[PDB]
Amino acid sequence: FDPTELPELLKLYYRRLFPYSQYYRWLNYGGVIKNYFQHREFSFTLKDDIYIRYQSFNNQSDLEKEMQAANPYKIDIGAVYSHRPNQHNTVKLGAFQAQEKELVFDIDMTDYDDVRRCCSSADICPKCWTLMTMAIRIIDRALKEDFGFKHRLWVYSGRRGVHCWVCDESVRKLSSAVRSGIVEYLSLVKGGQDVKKKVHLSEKIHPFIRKSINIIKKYFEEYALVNQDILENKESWDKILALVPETIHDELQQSFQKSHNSLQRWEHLKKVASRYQNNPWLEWEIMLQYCFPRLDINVSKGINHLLKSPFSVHPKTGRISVPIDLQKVDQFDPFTVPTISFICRELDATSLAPYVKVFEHFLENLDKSRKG
Amino acid sequence: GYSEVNLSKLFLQFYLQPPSENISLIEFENLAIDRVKLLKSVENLGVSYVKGTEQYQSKLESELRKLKFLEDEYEPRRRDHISHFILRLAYCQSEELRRWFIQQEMDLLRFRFSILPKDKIQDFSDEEKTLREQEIVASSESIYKIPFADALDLFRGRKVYLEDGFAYVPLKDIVAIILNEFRAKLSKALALTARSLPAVQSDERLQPLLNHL
Ligand SMILES: [Zn+2]
Repeated sequence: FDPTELPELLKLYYRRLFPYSQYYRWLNYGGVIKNYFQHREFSFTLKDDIYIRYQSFNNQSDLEKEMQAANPYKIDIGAVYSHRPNQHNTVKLGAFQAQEKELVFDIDMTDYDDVRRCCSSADICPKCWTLMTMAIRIIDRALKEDFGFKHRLWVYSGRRGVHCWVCDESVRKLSSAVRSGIVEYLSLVKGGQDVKKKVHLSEKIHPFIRKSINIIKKYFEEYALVNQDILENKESWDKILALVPETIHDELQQSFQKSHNSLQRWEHLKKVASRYQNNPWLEWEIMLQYCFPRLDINVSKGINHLLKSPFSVHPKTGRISVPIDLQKVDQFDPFTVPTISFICRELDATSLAPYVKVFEHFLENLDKSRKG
Repeated sequence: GYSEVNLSKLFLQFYLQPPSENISLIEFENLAIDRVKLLKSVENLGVSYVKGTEQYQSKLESELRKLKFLEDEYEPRRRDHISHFILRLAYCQSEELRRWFIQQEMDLLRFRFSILPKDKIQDFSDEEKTLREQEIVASSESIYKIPFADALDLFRGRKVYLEDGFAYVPLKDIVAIILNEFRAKLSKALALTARSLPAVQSDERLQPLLNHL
């Protein structure tokens, strides 16, 4: 993909491909509340990295116009304010406050840089993507089961990870403190770099963890021990030894040297650990530290956060912020994601179709809940 | 009762609604002094012993009996209700006083609630009880279903079980909940009272209350 072809592709994309229809169905929420869509904030980034925010619109048509007119490189979605963002110059200080916003999550591979071997920095491969996969199953399960949230939309970021938008009625009204509390409820990976062991578990395991573990178990072997091979060598398995008591470093060091592959070595660890309990949950702390999701609280903490809009375009990859089927998550492939260059081709002859269907399926169940 | 005082114009329980009553300045002023000593007693016992001890349970029970706090326990109820709303005028003047007044009133409810029957607590199944037993023991008698949002401090530290948006909390932990939401409404009321005061502040009849804090 060539990012210089970008500004032309946008015009065509914004004019004949962007699903404004389904888009408006979302942000207006059946028009049950007035000025809901009209008070929504957006922000655009144009050429030469010129940034502007506090942008709002009257309706779907008003949106369709200014967008293809402006042709932005980045589009972020903000919160629902007390007034119109583009009228913020009339409102006096102290009355312009964010009042409602969907609950959101931003997951980034950059936060796993200390526990992946396949890629580095912003580079990614199919061997690591299972991290994002496991994270979704862990999170999506909790929100549905523990929090009873019924309307959950996950979206690929365009490159390094995935976003989630929760649009349940009761959710959009949640305070910042509650938002922060759930992050703590979901977060287990605590520490920066000074801390090598970022997970410590008590003797008694909270179910949310237990259920999350049982998910990781199903992915661990092929991801951690095969694709990543975290016990390939000493340089690699010492990092593990940093996560355990010193009293067993030597014992495991030998078994690792006597072993041939990571699977054998991981099996050894389990036996030594199990024997160590009889004489705690060292096995699970390690799986978690390597597979459990890391969360930047800031993105979900603030109600006034501008987050990249779905169906937006990544200025470098050209990839689309496409919806994802939770039912067919394991089969998802971020490399098979339609590029803007690819679907503009199809229009002048799209591959975007199957993903929009999923977004509508989301909208359909959203109406029924709003109704019944 | 020559001197009179309009509360309505001036304005175990959470002390939510003001008292609409006319009372004597002597009752008013004395009732303040009465509750002040009480709070100062709580502060001394809180330093002396530890809450839960029988001596603490025995001593505070005595001072409460001493300070007069069915219809048998009604006269103190009116005393406790009104006395509190007066002190709101005193200890709203500063964060230290607010915190002080709060902290003592906080420690107060604990005891008042410590000596409370389980039956009345609920007012202010058995198969589903045993069905979710394991899932709760591993997480963290009666258990109540709260919207998770109201149980922030609990689930944000994984000290309770969640399911379908609702927390399942014991009676041991539900104390700090009511204790804290109360702490908010009170500190909120104090903050409000701190706005209400500088119109009545100059009143001589209120001078001894605003000074001998
Ligand atoms: Zn990779």
